[PDB]
Amino acid sequence: GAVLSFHNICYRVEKEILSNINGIMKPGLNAILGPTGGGKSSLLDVLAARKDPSGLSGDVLINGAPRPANFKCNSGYVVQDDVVMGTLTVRENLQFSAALRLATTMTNHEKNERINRVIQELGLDKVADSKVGTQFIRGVSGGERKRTSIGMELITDPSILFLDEPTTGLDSSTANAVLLLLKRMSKQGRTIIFSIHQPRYSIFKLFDSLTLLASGRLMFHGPAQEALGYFESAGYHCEAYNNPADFFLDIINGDPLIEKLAEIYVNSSFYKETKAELHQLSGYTTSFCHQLRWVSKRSFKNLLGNPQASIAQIIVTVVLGLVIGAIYFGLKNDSTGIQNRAGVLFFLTTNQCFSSVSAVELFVVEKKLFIHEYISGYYRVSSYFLGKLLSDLLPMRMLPSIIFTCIVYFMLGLKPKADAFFVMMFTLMMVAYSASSMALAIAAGQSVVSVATLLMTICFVFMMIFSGLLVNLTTIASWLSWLQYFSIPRYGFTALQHNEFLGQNFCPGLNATGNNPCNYATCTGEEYLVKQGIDLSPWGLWKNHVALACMIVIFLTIAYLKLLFLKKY
Amino acid sequence: GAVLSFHNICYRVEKEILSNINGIMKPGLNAILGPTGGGKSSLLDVLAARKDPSGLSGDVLINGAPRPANFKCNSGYVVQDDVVMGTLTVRENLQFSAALRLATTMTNHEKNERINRVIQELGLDKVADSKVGTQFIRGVSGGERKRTSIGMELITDPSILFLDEPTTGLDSSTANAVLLLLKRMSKQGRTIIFSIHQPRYSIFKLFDSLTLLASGRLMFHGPAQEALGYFESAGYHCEAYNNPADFFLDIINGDPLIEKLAEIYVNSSFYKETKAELHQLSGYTTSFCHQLRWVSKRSFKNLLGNPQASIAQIIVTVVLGLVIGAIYFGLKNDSTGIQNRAGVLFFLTTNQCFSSVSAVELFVVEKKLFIHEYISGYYRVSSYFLGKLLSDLLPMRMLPSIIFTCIVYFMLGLKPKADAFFVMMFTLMMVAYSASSMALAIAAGQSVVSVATLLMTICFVFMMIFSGLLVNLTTIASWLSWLQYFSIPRYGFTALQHNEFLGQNFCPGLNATGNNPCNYATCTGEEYLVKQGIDLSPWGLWKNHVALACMIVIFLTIAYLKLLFLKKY
Ligand SMILES: COc1cc2c(cc1OC)CN(CCc1ccc(NC(=O)c3cc(OC)c(OC)cc3NC(=O)c3cnc4ccccc4c3)cc1)CC2
Ligand SMILES: Nc1ncnc2c1ncn2[C@@H]1O[C@H](COP(=O)(O)OP(=O)(O)OP(=O)(O)O)[C@@H](O)[C@H]1O
Ligand SMILES: Nc1ncnc2c1ncn2[C@@H]1O[C@H](COP(=O)(O)OP(=O)(O)OP(=O)(O)O)[C@@H](O)[C@H]1O
Ligand SMILES: CC(C)CCC[C@@H](C)[C@H]1CC[C@H]2[C@@H]3CC=C4C[C@@H](O)CC[C@]4(C)[C@H]3CC[C@]12C
Ligand SMILES: CC(C)CCC[C@@H](C)[C@H]1CC[C@H]2[C@@H]3CC=C4C[C@@H](O)CC[C@]4(C)[C@H]3CC[C@]12C
Repeated sequence: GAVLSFHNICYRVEKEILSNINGIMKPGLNAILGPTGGGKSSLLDVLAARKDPSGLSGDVLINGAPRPANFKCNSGYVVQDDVVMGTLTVRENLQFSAALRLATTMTNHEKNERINRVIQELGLDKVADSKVGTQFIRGVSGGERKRTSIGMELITDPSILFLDEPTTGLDSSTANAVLLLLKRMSKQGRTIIFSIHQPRYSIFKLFDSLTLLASGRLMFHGPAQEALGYFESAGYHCEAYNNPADFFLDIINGDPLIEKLAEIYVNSSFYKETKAELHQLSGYTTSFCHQLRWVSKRSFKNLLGNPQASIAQIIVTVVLGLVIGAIYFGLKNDSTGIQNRAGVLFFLTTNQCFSSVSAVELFVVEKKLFIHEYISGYYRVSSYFLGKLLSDLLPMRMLPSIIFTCIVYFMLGLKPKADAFFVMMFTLMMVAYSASSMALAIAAGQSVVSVATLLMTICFVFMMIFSGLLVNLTTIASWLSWLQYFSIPRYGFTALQHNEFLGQNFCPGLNATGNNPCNYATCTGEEYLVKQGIDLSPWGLWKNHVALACMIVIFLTIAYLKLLFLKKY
Repeated sequence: GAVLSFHNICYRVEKEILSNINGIMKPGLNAILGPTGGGKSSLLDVLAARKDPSGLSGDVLINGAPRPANFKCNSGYVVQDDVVMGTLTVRENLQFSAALRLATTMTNHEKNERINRVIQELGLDKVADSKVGTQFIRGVSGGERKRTSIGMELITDPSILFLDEPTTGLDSSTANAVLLLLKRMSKQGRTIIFSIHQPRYSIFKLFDSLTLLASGRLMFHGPAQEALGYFESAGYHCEAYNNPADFFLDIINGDPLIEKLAEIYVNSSFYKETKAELHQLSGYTTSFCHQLRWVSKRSFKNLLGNPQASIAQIIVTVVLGLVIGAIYFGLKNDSTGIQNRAGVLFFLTTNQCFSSVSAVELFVVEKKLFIHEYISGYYRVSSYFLGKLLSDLLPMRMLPSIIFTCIVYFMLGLKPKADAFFVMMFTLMMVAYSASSMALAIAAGQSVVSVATLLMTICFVFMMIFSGLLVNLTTIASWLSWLQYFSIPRYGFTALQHNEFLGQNFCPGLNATGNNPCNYATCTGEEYLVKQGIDLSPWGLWKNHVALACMIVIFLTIAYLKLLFLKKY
């Protein structure tokens, strides 16, 4: 089997969370234990290479050789809080893990067989076709979600398996079942390493090695059955009916003292034996397209499975379209035509911009999962980015524009030509994409959403002021005019105006015989446009669209760089 | 001491969470134990009268007499999740509790002495002058927050003290310290009643009575020390090094069975003895002004202590004011004057309306605390409502209007008279108050905020469309025009227009010699107003303000009725 032998570890983050730690984790159900403040999860990550190598200051050595570069890929790790996708079926999650982790050369049949074997081992065949739990509804119980995570890691038939708090939040019976399962797995020769919180003695009866850590020091390392003898030799005695694990924790808590216990251990025989043994010992798979395909499939399944956001979006869009069609129904080429036309176009543009502050949740929600799967070697960050965009951002931002136009354009009696119709659709879509892209660039690489939302709203108000309606941009001062070139709504609104007002007459019965509209009348659309600053040449419309495209590219690239320079360790 | 003797309890919510429960809770450290699904907190609330009496179907009797009407006031209850105010100092929270609970007749000196005694008993004198923990920063540790809650309840020197999960989320040492404190309190003759989750044997060694509940049935009731003997007599045996509490939970879990255990208990000697004993036994302070003063003081201290919301509000308001002053600087009486003036007024109005969707959090956040203190008899709901409004809603909604006007009115070159200036200020304030009041009426009596926020935004968009700028209300159809009378921004915007445009000329160099402005020019403000539907008489402005006031009153009354008919039990 595998023999993971740490030695003289010291990790500096210059607070030193772990001071001096040596041991050997032979095959079996090895364990790590101690108070919450003690560096147990930290040590676990150190052994699994999930922590920045800079602070590390010791020699980790497996089976007599230094850790291979591909270690994380050939050794599983199970996070504390399950990251499985509730909106998917158990077998679907295992299938995703199998498809990306296992080699491409293998056939789909072999991978399906392996998945069946794993489900059989973990006893999940009952729920192999059930939802894993949206947490709005729970297709499976907590224990089965945990077993599913363990299965995802087990797909590649790992030799070394790390776990963090495998029994936390579970009921006593569920925890016992999980740990008995781990004991069965270890009997096969698989080295299991894990951390726990105040285990029961039925659980503690099953261990093969113990590692007790407090304030970053090694109180004990050796066979669990003999830990009680060691402490009793130290003088501390355990009354019956008291769980020995709690007894160790009491001894640590003093119910300073901790350094005294460390000194005792260094004087111990176990330490000498372990040190002698240590000195004796010292003596991507897949292509880009495949990753993109699979992550996009998973994202779309989640998108469908969670109907709240999508369905609410479509319904609100339709209702707004119908209401606006009723209110602005039958626009007239009279004194009030200009007001209503500009108003509706402004409203549509702002609705597209302000309805995209819900894109912050795209990457904020799935930060932990992305980090875990990137470290574990599932996929690159490029494939995650493009697949997630192509599955979530593209369709649900393209739809509202189509709904709005199809509903309003004919109820409102806007221009009857088709070239104008599709320009309206394209312009609204580009506004939505650019706004959502900006939201991504602002929200990417963040775990808190509120700050991002506030920032987006503030930015959008300051953009809205510089839209043509409220301010008459020709009037703004020169030292402030240049900010108008940073506004998405300005480009969209200007394009829509240039599409609609051109070739419209708003002075009925002028008769042009006196030929005097007083020069204060705004009797034509061209005149209104030039008075608002717009350009009547065909270049104006297309330059607005061009600017929107450039903003899209800029913001998406920023988001990618923010993900690629995120702290993943 | 006190002797709380329940008997033949049965509670129906017609799922019957509690089936049949009898016992006697003599003075000391009585306890309630069992699985999470078991009705332990439910039984606790039943005994403390925190549950609707309708479902209850048994006789609760204290010291031989039925529960007095003023029981909740003379018996403390400690909620699971601490409700203390982080933004206050420990002694301040205890002072608030002392001021409202203790009688008015007492002097302040006596109440201060009592507070000092309580702090001395609980050993909080060290942190008597420290912040209780915003959870952005923690002035005190979790154990001290818990001790503070217990002190708030202890102020009135209660005879009967109920607790719920006093050790959940605490560390082992902290939990032991808390329970040892409770043991010290009980040694003085105070009946303590509480519920716990998987206690340690060091804790379990301290009890005086035990009540084991599973699936709403009484597995055991008697001395804790003898529970192990009872179960061993039943046949189930406990291996050493196993916590007896976990042993009982295992027996319940089967590691149906539960009904079998209930049958055993009914056959037991303890049940017969308890039944015989039971049959033998059966054989506002303060004035309104005081409550208002104290709750308002606490609310203002919290408002100051948490600077995020307030300071961000002021800063954003100032920045917007300066930006708008720069952009619209020097309004001119030319063709573009009308556009810019209407735009800025519309923007200010909408900013006041849309910045008030942050008032939903006023009562949403503090629902649990309000319910707890109302049941416990601290204050009426009227005083809470008025004090909370008078402390939070009034000043922070009045300030932005003043900032906006003082900043913009002179940079923009609006009307130079003062009567107009103060009308602008008053109108903006009333808009803010009415909008916040509507948000309260929508959010009061809710624990989820997101739905309220979405509703508020939707309402405000539909209000905005019917503002005069985008739609030319004179044009809307008759069967839809009547909705314009439900819009706050319409009233505010109309009032501002009527204040500004009156007596303004927007056609420079007309010379009035030809006297022909083409009738399409809008050469005067009065003409613009009449074309938009407004009335030039003085009544229009004041009727808009009147409507806003009526909306304020309506919505506030609705909020009060929603709080007064909330489910507090
Ligand atoms: C610290 O400082 C501040 C903090 C906060 C606020 C204000 C502050 O300081 C002031 C107010 N927060 C409100 C959060 C929020 C989010 C989304 C919306 N929903 C739309 O905004 C909208 C949606 C449309 O369709 C869905 C639409 O279609 C036409 C037009 C829309 N909005 C406008 O037109 C408009 C105009 N002015 C505004 C001024 C301030 C805030 C929002 C404004 C919105 C509204 C409010 C919360 C925190
Ligand atoms: N990246 C980091 N930066 C600063 N301090 C850290 C970092 N990682 C760990 N620490 C410190 O190391 C100590 C050990 O924390 P540890 O990881 O053991 O938490 P834990 O509660 O034991 O984990 P678990 O959630 O499994 O119980 C903590 O006091 C923590 O402040
Ligand atoms: N108001 C209510 N309406 C419907 N069911 C209720 C209500 N109150 C309690 N119950 C039911 O009673 C059962 C007992 O819940 P209980 O109050 O014991 O929760 P608990 O987890 O034991 O409390 P704690 O948070 O202290 O652990 C639950 O199954 C719950 O569904
Ligand atoms: C880092 C962030 C702010 C990106 C900001 C990029 C903005 C300011 C840039 C991106 C592309 C740019 C546009 C590219 C093309 C043209 C056509 C030209 O004849 C007028 C300016 C105009 C319309 C530019 C305005 C400024 C612009 C929109
Ligand atoms: C229950 C909720 C919706 C409260 C809604 C109340 C609204 C619709 C009511 C409250 C007071 C009312 C106003 C009372 C007085 C006047 C003066 C009158 O010459 C024109 C109508 C006008 C301006 C009313 C319009 C409708 C109004 C604003």
